[PDB]
Amino acid sequence: KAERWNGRHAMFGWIVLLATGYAQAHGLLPEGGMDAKEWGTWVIVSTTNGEQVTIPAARAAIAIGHLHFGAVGVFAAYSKNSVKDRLLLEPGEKDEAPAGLFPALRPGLTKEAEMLNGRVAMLGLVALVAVSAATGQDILSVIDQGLGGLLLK
Amino acid sequence: VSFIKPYRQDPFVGHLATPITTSAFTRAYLKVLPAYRPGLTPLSRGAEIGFTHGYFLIGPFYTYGPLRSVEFSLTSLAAGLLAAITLLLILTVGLSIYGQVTYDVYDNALIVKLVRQMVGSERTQDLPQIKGTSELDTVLGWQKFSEGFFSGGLIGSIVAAVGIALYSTYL
Amino acid sequence: SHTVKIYDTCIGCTQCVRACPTDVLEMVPWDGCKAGQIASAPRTEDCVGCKRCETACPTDFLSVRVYLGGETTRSLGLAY
Amino acid sequence: KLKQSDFPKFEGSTGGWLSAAKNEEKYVIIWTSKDASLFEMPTGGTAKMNAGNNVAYFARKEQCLALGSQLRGFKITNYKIFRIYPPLDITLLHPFDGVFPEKVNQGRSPVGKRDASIGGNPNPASLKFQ
Amino acid sequence: MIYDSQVYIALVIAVVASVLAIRLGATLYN
Amino acid sequence: VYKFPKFSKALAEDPSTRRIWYGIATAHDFESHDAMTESKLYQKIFASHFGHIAIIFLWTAGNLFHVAWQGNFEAWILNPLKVRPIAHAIWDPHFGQAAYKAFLKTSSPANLALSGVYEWWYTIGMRTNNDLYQGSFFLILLSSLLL
Amino acid sequence: MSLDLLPSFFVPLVGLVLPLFSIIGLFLYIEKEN
Amino acid sequence: IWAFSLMFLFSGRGYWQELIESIVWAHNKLKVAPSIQPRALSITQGRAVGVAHYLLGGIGTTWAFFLARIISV
Amino acid sequence: FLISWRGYWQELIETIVWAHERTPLANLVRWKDKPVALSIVQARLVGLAHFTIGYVLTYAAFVIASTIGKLG
Amino acid sequence: LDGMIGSSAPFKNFDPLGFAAKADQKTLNKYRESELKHGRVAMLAVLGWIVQEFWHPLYDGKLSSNPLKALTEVPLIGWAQIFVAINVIEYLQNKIKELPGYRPGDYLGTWEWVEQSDEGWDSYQTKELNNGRLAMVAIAGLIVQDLITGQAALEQITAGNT
Amino acid sequence: AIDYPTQLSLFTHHVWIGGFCIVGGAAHGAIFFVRDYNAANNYNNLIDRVIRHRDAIISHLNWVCIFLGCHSFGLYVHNDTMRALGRSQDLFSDNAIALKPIFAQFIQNLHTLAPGSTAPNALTTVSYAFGGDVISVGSKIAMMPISLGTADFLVHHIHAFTIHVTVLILLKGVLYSRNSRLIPDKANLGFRFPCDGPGRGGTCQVSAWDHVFLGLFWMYNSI
Ligand code: CLA
Ligand code: CLA
Ligand code: CLA
Ligand code: CLA
Ligand code: CLA
Ligand SMILES: CCCCCCCC(=O)OCC(=C\C=C\C(C)=C\C=C\C=C(C)\C=C\C=C(/C)C=C=C1C(C)(C)C[C@H](OC(C)=O)C[C@@]1(C)O)/C=C/[C@@]12O[C@]1(C)C[C@@H](O)CC2(C)C
Ligand SMILES: CC(/C=C/C=C(C)/C=C/[C@@]12O[C@]1(C)C[C@@H](O)CC2(C)C)=C\C=C\C=C(C)\C=C\C=C(C)\C=C\[C@@]12O[C@]1(C)C[C@@H](O)CC2(C)C
Ligand SMILES: CC(/C=C/C=C(C)/C=C/[C@@]12O[C@]1(C)C[C@@H](O)CC2(C)C)=C\C=C\C=C(C)\C=C\C=C(C)\C=C\[C@@]12O[C@]1(C)C[C@@H](O)CC2(C)C
Ligand SMILES: CC1=C(C/C=C(\C)CCC[C@H](C)CCC[C@H](C)CCCC(C)C)C(=O)c2ccccc2C1=O
Repeated sequence: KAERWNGRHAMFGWIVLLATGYAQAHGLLPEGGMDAKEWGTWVIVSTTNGEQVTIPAARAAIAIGHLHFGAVGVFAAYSKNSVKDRLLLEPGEKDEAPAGLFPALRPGLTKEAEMLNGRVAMLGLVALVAVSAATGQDILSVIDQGLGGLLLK
Repeated sequence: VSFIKPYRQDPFVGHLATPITTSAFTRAYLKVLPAYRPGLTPLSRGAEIGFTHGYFLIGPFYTYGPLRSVEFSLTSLAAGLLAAITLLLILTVGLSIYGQVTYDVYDNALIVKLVRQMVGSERTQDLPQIKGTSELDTVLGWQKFSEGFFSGGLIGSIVAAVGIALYSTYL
Repeated sequence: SHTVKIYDTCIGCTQCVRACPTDVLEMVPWDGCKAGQIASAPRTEDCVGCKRCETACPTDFLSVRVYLGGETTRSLGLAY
Repeated sequence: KLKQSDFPKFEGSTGGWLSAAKNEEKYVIIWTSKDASLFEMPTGGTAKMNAGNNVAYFARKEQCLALGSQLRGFKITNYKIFRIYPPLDITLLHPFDGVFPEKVNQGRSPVGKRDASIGGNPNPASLKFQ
Repeated sequence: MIYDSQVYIALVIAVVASVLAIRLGATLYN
Repeated sequence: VYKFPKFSKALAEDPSTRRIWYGIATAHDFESHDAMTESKLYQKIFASHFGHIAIIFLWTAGNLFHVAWQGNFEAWILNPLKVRPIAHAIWDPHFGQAAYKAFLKTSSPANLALSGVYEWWYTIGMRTNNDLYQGSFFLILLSSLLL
Repeated sequence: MSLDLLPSFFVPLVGLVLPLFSIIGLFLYIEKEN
Repeated sequence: IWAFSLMFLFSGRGYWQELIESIVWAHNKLKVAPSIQPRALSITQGRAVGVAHYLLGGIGTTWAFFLARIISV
Repeated sequence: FLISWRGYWQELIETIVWAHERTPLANLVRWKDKPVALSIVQARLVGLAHFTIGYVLTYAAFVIASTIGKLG
Repeated sequence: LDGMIGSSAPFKNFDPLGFAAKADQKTLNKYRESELKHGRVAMLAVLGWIVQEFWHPLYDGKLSSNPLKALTEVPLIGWAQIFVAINVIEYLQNKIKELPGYRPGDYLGTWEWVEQSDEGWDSYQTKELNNGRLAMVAIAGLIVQDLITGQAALEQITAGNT
Repeated sequence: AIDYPTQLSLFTHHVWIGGFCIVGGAAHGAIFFVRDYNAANNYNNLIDRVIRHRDAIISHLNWVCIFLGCHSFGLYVHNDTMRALGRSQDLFSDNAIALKPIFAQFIQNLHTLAPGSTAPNALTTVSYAFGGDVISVGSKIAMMPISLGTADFLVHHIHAFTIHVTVLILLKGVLYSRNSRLIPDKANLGFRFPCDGPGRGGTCQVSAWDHVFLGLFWMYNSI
């Protein structure tokens, strides 16, 4: 159950990373920093010499979008009786049986297909983080390199 | 005449039939409330309660929060809305854990009769006992009640934010 | 529930039994004292621990002893 | 006016039993009085006895026994206290053998009797890990 | 000034010490 | 109302809130626990000692890391009599602008260090914010060993 | 992500989320039955 | 006096009775134990002494403070 | 917690229990553990803990702030 | 015009036009409900008329002390809230009306406690009814006088426009 | 009026005497309930009916005390923490969120207008505290209009809260002096007794005297 849910989230997040790269490349993703006078001192990051560096407005907007998605998730979590697939296991329910090293090759909108794609997406995220840490570039830079240049163009 | 009498002709209950506990106004007013209104599923009761509660909860957060504005500010409204929604989330978490630890039933008003008729020689507290016969007093009933409270709270908070914005802008 | 013990220093003066507010102690036949009676504690499940029993004990260091133990709605005196 | 004719003429107090004496246990004290004497409830205020059978319900055994101790001042002795579980599970409590606990009755065995004084109790260090 | 790598690996090592702590906590029983 | 004081059945049968209160205050009195032997007592005390030493080492590692990251140890080395040591930075959303300005030290609001760790670490031969980081790393490793 | 964003990422996380989940777990545990 | 009150308000009778036990032992050792057996103040009297001393100390502190302040200025 | 002892807090808690049990819209929520006053030993411990924590905090604040504000 | 409460000394069972001699019990209950509602509303209206005339603290003064003039000066969004509150109250009264043992004007449910009514209870109900009738006449006179003359109660009295 | 020590001493002394006497009245009401109260002679009268619903009275007084204390004192603490955090505009002050005692100011206005309007035969207000001119004798102020602002609102509600808690303690002592759910025969133990025992979780201070003791403490606080 946890593996299936995390795979779904990893696939959706690969989509989100592609969208974020597109937005950064295409002039979206607002510029500047948050207004400390408007949002209090908790948005202030540092004061180098007489200027207050605040949280970037782009980071705030991306956090708001992630808050939208996480709120949807929290609603689905506290909506167990009305959702098709629950987040946790009911008392009595038994965990679906592990798929194994290789899940069954069943194309389409099947449990095995979603399982395999979730595993692939989670492995891709692991590899992306490993490449970014080992080489030292930004995550979006690694995605741009791994797409030839068609993302940050 | 006397307007205070023992409750339901039982002088040993820790209760009294005062012009407030058992008045016709009290009866009707409590019977029109979502918690006791007849003909409502637990999800509907939760939804109505959540709507009303989010609607009046966004008020104090927006008006007196840390980001107030004597004029209308979208940031103040967003802050109040987010605070109200998070408070509703905390209340829903409390409801969920309370229902988890309180009841073990999926269909009430029957199990009581079954154990009053077909005997209840078991570990009790699930077959026997069982406090309350309402549909809200079940694991399924309270879960749907919490779900309705949470969804209705979100919807009512959003509706109240829209109303506040309209009142501050067009008036 | 609390634990109540009776010791053979009992003189059978009945002051403990008539001081118990929850009917825990009673007088039973005995042959160890002049009165021919000794206190007993057969209903310690109703013992509340108020220790009125040993406030009425005339013997030197008591013949009824109350040892507070596990709590119960009866022993906690909870009307609710 | 009241559910049962044998109830004392009490106007009801917000000091009676609660939800506990509907799902855990309740206590009932019964007695017969020659006169409709006015007595004080263990919970609230003044109630009036019935010239005959009287029945009162309480949430604690101590409340019933306090009422019974008050009844002794009215020269009432036949009062009896019962314990009622959530269903009608009646158990006679106070006059357990028909004789008050202060009076010795044959057929009672000593419970909790130690054949020594206090000084004969074992040392706590010898009562470790049992 | 310490780098992001220095803080990150210290956080990762702290996580490992956390999993060792719950294992000790659970082994000391409920 | 059950299963919290796993070590005491007498408390677990308490129908009141006293069970929760007494469950906290009797958790470390191992000699009074249900089904208790001396061997289990000494073994549990031994494991608790290990966890405690791990906690101490983690606390010291945290002090070292926060001095290395948000402190002014390197600046304090060059002027120990004028520079005030910094314990750690502050991030509190309740601050006003005035509180931020008053607590502002160098780059972020921070707390002066009154533990004397700056002088102690300077005396034993620490001159870099990378020496403190090494100490924090080593102490977390030691905490892992003890756990 | 700079190092100075770590306080704003962690302090709310710890000081609000950890109380919530810890309260949930502790309440569930101490309200269990047998 | 206000701080003195807290000895009676915070403590209990058993400790003082058991301390008086050792003091009485010393007196008996020196053959100077009084015939009137010394007993610690009853629980109610301990509370009464505590509250009386607390009131006296607090009211006297406010009394001196008010009088000195309002006479000086 | 030190001056006021139990017994005075058990009856008040009983009144609160009655109030909760006899009020609509809140009867739907009931406790699992019966609320009772803190025990005598627990009350002594809690009062001692408050006394000690307040003592330590107020003196630490005083000593630190006085030294800092007096000696520059 | 029955054994109903509300018969006083000056005119016992005052039905000169015989409205009640032919009506059934349901119509008479409706008549009593209407009379009691009118009386209560009129008592409130008379008290408000006078108090507003010599005291209008709300709305930062303003809201001219003459009634029937402040009626057109309230923000008209406070009128809506008063209307909605009255509507909710009367919805609750309608819900009360279907409770068993309901009595025409009894929204407190005194029938639950008052079986075998006394003379004091009947006298107090008659007192309420008579005060309501006097207030109905008084408020009708107030509105008519303010319409024809243009001055309020204590203003017309003070000048002497009688 | 110009002898400030005399005025301060007289006020403080008389308020202290009043508080002590009020606590004594509560104590002797409890003593009457324990000793001289006859249940038979008071069947269904006011005293009986008050005892019959003592729970409701004490529970609602408890709620009122919590409400008043929470509000008054927590507004004080909110002001303190807003000032400590450098947020001066978030206080419950006059130059901030303002709680004007409008009801008391209305009364003050009514009194300063009384001479010639409601007291037509008066030449001056009863007290210059309600308003008027500054009265000085030998360059020392005798009386002067006492302005009421948000500071007086908070302290007046503090007074109300402390008085309510003292009333709560004393009324709980008087009403529960004869019996309770804990001790159904508390009247048989007398007015002055330390406890009933360590049982029932602990029955300290259940007397009615132990309520005049706590009420003395709270009267000291309030005064
Ligand atoms: C016991 C030692 C200790 C203590 C008291 C603190 C205290 C603090 N740290 Mg911290 N920290 C420590 C060790 C410690 N640190 C270590 C070893 C590391 C390296 C991984 C860090 C890395 C770190 C970062 C990156 C940040 C803080 C921050 C903070 C502050 C806010 C709390 C927070 O967000 O925690 C978050 C802490 C972590 C993510 C690391 C885990 C902390 C240690 C390893 C766990 C110690 C557990 C302890 C022994 C007992 C746990 C009890 C629990 C069961 C309830 C606070 C002053 C924040 C700050 O400076 O805000 C201004 C912040 O952004 N800490
Ligand atoms: C480590 C502990 C900690 C932390 C980090 C915070 C953090 C915060 N507190 Mg807080 N608080 C705490 C402990 C803490 N509190 C305790 C213990 C108390 C009691 C003594 C208080 C009492 C307190 C009060 C009385 C108030 C705060 C407020 C605030 C906010 C600062 C004001 C501001 O500019 O935000 C502005 C806030 C917003 C723009 C919106 C924030 C709403 C929540 C917090 C966002 C959470 C998002 C969440 C992930 C959503 C989940 C998904 C959901 C949609 C389903 C901030 C979020 C103020 C506040 O904002 O009230 C809400 C405020 O009025 N606190
Ligand atoms: C039919 C009744 C009625 C109506 C329609 C009005 C209408 C009005 N009054 Mg008013 N008033 C009334 C009765 C009424 N009054 C009574 C009985 C009093 C004496 C307390 C007052 C005292 C009063 C003052 C002091 C002021 C007004 C003002 C006003 C005007 C602005 C609205 C306002 O602020 O009201 C304010 C109303 C009140 C403060 C008291 C209302 C109390 C109500 C009538 C009793 C409870 C009603 C309840 C919800 C329903 C009954 C329950 C049950 C019987 C079913 C408006 C024209 C203001 C104005 O501009 O004056 C020109 C103003 O300053 N009124
Ligand atoms: C400074 C010490 C102090 C404080 C705070 C209190 C507080 C209180 N006493 Mg008192 N008391 C004291 C000393 C004190 N006492 C002493 C020394 C004695 C010995 C004689 C007594 C004897 C006594 C008796 C005999 C009685 C009280 C009662 C009360 C309560 C009145 C109701 C009320 O205001 O609750 C509101 C609570 C407060 C005002 C405390 C502060 C709360 C803050 C300001 C608001 C909330 C903060 C928020 C929840 C924090 C959340 C964050 C957190 C989780 C981190 C209140 C709890 C009465 C009672 O039971 O209550 C009705 C009562 O009968 N007290
Ligand atoms: C009781 C005392 C008290 C009160 C009234 C307030 C009030 C306030 N505090 Mg505050 N505070 C207090 C004590 C108090 N504080 C204490 C003791 C501390 C220190 C721990 C703080 C620390 C603190 C911080 C750090 C902050 C505040 C802030 C605020 C403001 C916003 C709070 C908020 O979001 O409201 C939320 C309110 C609700 C969710 C509603 C609760 C009240 C409702 C209306 C009750 C309704 C009852 C109803 C009438 C019943 C009848 C119903 C009917 C249908 C029958 C507000 C002015 C914030 C600020 O900046 O504001 C200026 C902020 O950042 N406070
Ligand atoms: C993160 C994105 C990066 C992009 C970069 C910039 C964009 C940005 O900044 O975004 C943030 C942003 C907006 C983000 C909006 C979002 C994410 C909305 C998402 C809503 C999700 C919904 C409805 C989910 C519904 C799911 C359901 C029902 C899921 C479900 C199911 C189904 C479907 C399977 C059915 C099942 O059926 C059964 C059986 O129940 C139930 C359930 C639960 O299983 C605005 C940002 C800024 O406006 C701000 C903040 C400031 C401005 O000045 C600048 C900009 C404009 C940028
Ligand atoms: C979960 C995971 C990734 C999850 C990613 C998610 C949810 C996606 C999130 C996002 O969409 C959001 C939310 C928002 C977007 O803006 C950002 C992203 C990030 C895109 C990776 C796990 C990755 C997990 C990995 C790689 C696990 C490896 C485990 C191994 C090797 C275990 C080995 C052993 O178990 C054996 C074999 C035998 C045992 O006895 C011994 C050991 C050794 C323990
Ligand atoms: C599956 C996936 C993404 C799936 C996305 C899905 C389903 C999106 C579905 C949508 O509905 C949403 C959510 C939202 C809608 O609006 C859009 C659509 C589209 C409708 C990404 C995988 C992404 C997978 C990736 C990036 C994989 C990377 C793998 C690497 C680098 C492997 C390396 C190795 O193979 C070598 C080289 C050698 C080996 O020996 C060793 C290793 C290390 C194993
Ligand atoms: C010290 C103490 C005692 C012992 C106190 C005793 C025995 C009092 C001794 C009083 C002496 C013997 C007489 C008074 C001597 C004073 C010098 C006279 C008073 C001073 C005048 C100016 C009034 C208790 O009995 C007690 C009981 C319950 C709670 C707390 C305590 C408690 O704290």
